[PDB]
Amino acid sequence: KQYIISEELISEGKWVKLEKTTYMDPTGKTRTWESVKRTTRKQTADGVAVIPVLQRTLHYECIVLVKQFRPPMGGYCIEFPAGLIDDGETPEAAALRELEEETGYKGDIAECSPAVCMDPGLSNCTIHIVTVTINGDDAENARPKPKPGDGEFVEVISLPKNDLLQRLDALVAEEHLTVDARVYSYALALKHAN
Amino acid sequence: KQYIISEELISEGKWVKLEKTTYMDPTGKTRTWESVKRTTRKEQTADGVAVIPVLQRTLHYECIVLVKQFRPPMGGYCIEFPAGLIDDGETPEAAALRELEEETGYKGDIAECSPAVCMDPGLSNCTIHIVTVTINGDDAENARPKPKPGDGEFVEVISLPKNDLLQRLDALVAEEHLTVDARVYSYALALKHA
Ligand SMILES: CNc1ncccn1
Ligand SMILES: [Cl-]
Ligand SMILES: [Mg+2]
Ligand SMILES: [Mg+2]
Ligand SMILES: [Mg+2]
Ligand SMILES: [Mg+2]
Repeated sequence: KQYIISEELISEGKWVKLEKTTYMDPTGKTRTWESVKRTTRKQTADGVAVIPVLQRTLHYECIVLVKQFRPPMGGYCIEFPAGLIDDGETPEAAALRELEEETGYKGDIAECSPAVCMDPGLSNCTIHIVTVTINGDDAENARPKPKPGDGEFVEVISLPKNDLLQRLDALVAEEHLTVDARVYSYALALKHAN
Repeated sequence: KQYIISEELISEGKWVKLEKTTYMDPTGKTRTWESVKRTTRKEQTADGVAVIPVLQRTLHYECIVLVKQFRPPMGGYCIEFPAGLIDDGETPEAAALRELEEETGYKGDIAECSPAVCMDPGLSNCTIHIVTVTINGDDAENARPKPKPGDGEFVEVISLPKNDLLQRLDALVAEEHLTVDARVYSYALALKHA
């Protein structure tokens, strides 16, 4: 019933462009929308986010998170490890790669979502969410070696899964970080379960 | 260590603007970024709210209430938590309850309210509060509820058992061409992973 009529470029950077979308509303009336897209999509999705489940025996199961300065935010954010999927990379491989570069952990794929939207009232950005377990007891994850890209500077934060939401709230109150919305959602559902 | 040096307006619509962001990296080097912001954000603590609406009824499994809308930036229909921007001088809780009733017809009761969390912090500064709300589906007010949506709003309500959220979302992805929001998918995965 609704669909896109045309997309007018307003402005195009190296990474991000702004368009004005014309669309047919369900009443038969033409309407416009200001839309953001990345200029880098190729790929099933722009990116991947990894839910990394750090499993070490006789320890609480942890969820591995990253903290970075996010220039659009103008401060530091706590997020699942993530990046853009390389041209002709699979989502699963972007996930393991990004997870390694950002945290140094070597993990195994548990499952992989379809492409899901990040902020669909604003942008077309999508990601695959990739659940990955990390055998914290293998020698390769003993002193995990984070190999960041150029211009990435990432702190690694492992929080117990069974207390994640309370832990995140503690971090925000005590540290002025912003928690990612997907991370916060995950944490909520851990509490809302059962 | 890192911080914003300056912010240069590249392009401004009625709703979104693109900015060139200059910042100090942790080595001491000046770098730039292409940042998106909304033009609508006054003194609200976040741009918007997303509502996690738990529909509770005697001798029913709990249901998560979701909305399906056409999203111009995506060129298609998306399944998402009920959500809208926070009006000037409105609290996140009021906005959450208002949007939920507007988009679904349900009158909920506040349960909890997150801090401001970031939507896509590598791309935008956009933030929401995620507001958890319980819906007493035994109250007569919530029996045959009508969405009273705004101008340009055309929303379908979809209620899914919390206990089978992830598969029910998958079954919808398999049946039509549509995208699940990443916050919704994160929540559904954590329900599974608990
Ligand atoms: C974020 N873009 C937007 N918002 C409202 C109406 C039109 N475009
Ligand atoms: Cl798992
Ligand atoms: Mg990254
Ligand atoms: Mg990286
Ligand atoms: Mg809305
Ligand atoms: Mg609305």
